[PDB]
Amino acid sequence: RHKILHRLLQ
Amino acid sequence: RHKILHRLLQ
Amino acid sequence: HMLSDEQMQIINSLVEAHHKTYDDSYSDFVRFRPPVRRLSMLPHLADLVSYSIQKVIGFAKMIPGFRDLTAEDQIALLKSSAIEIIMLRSNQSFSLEDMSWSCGGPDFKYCINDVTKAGHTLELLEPLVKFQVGLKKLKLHEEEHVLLMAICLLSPDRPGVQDHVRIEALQDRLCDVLQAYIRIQHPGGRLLYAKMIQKLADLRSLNEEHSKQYRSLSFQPEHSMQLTPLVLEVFGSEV
Amino acid sequence: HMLSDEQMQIINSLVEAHHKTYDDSYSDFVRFRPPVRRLSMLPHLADLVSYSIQKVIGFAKMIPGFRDLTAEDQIALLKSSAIEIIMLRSNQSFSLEDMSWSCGGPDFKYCINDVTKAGHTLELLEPLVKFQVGLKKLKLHEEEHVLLMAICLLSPDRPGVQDHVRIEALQDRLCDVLQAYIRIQHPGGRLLYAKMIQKLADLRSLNEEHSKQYRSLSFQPEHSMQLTPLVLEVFGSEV
Ligand SMILES: CC/C(=C/C=C/C(O)(CC)CC)c1cccc(OCc2ccc(CO)c(CO)c2)c1
Ligand SMILES: CC/C(=C/C=C/C(O)(CC)CC)c1cccc(OCc2ccc(CO)c(CO)c2)c1
Repeated sequence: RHKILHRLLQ
Repeated sequence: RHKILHRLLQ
Repeated sequence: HMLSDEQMQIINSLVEAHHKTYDDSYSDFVRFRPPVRRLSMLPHLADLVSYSIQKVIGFAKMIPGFRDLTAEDQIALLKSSAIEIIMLRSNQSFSLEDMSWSCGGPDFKYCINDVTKAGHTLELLEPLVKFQVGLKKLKLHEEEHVLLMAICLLSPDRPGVQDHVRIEALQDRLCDVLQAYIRIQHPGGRLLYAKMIQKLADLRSLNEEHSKQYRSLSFQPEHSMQLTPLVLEVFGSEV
Repeated sequence: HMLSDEQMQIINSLVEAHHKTYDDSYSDFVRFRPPVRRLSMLPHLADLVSYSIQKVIGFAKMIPGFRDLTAEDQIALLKSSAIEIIMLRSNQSFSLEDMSWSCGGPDFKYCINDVTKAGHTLELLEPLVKFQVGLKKLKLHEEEHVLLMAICLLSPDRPGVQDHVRIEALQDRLCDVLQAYIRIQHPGGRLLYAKMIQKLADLRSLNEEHSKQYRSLSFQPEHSMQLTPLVLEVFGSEV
């Protein structure tokens, strides 16, 4: 998944 | 799952 | 008439457990991520709510009959009544004067706006305060407040409860200790019991609205990353 | 000889990005859950590490060539080099005098024991300090420290990298800017470049040991509930 990471990698 | 909850319900 | 041993014993357990899981000084609030008045209040309230959940669990494990239920029902009840039990126990710090939860100096004295900075709107915050006020005015005894929470947590009508029959039973045995207590020990509680049961219904509306606003919040990773592992587990949906 | 435009430009980007993601005053540490000297230091260090991760991501997005890689490789590299980049950037606050990371008053000046209260042992904490010291002594220039991190983060030999070929390429283009920089701009760096590449190898041992101790920690829900959603995501294993 990696919601947060995907999001932070804008 | 509920790792934490199971654990806290000792 | 008068209360029986088993009845009075339930009261001693409940009242002692509430004392064991609630501090009228809120000394542990300094260990939370500091508050900030973009959802600046999120970090602090996530810790406040995560903290409370642990306290409700410590309290729930001490309710007579809870420990017996299966691990799944204990979890089903907590996961769906948590937010409501928190709203109930939070009333203890609410103040009809300032219309805010006074837990500390200007720092820990939360207003309606402060919760808006957590990601909530008036559509929830408005009825919440109305409920907080309506409840505060009932000047409940410590034994009625403690019983009310125990009753709220033993609702057999929660999404996930399987043994909804024994849970139903434990709740009736408690509504009794309460009805018998209001009638024997509370001078003027002729209408009380009904008003208390009604507060339980208002909590469903509140518990419902919160659920929607929180779902929105949790869907946005920039915000969910501010929450705590416990909060995410209790309010997230996992079979 | 001398550096070229593309080479010098990589240096300006890297050095400007490190400045944009690192504060020599650590003003954001007050927003962390306060430290406490049973793993009393866990809450504070989880927030310190969660905070750093965000900073490494902000830095990584600014490394020349990173943005081009696929979302999965950007993630694969971060997830496996995070802990190492943090150890590298943390050296900036390390002090050979007290042998501790001085980020603030007695409060934010972390000793080896303080990290033991986070769940780590000397088996990791010992080599960590040895590495911290060995590195501090290299009195690296800001351009060599920044390049070293960019190089460490572009290791094509990370568990999860698929396009391990372009990642390999971007790292060679950086080891060049560094080797050319030490040789042109760093008086006395004849052995330097090699020592720097060696520090990268020590980080694997460290990154490895930490991984074991952290896995143990994360397996215990009483402790994992202290971590942050981000930390759990970067250090947890999910395809
Ligand atoms: C809806 C309730 C609510 C949830 C919002 C947070 C999230 O939904 C994220 C948006 C979940 C992290 C919020 C709204 C109003 C007041 C409030 O806090 C009263 C405070 C809480 C608890 C206690 C004791 O347990 C006291 C002291 O008695 C005071 C919390
Ligand atoms: C192994 C490294 C480590 C991880 C432990 C935490 C967990 O593994 C939980 C146990 C993960 C939550 C720990 C050990 C030693 C020192 C340390 O912190 C140096 C500090 C960090 C960062 C910066 C800047 O990014 C500065 C200022 O330069 C200072 C952290």
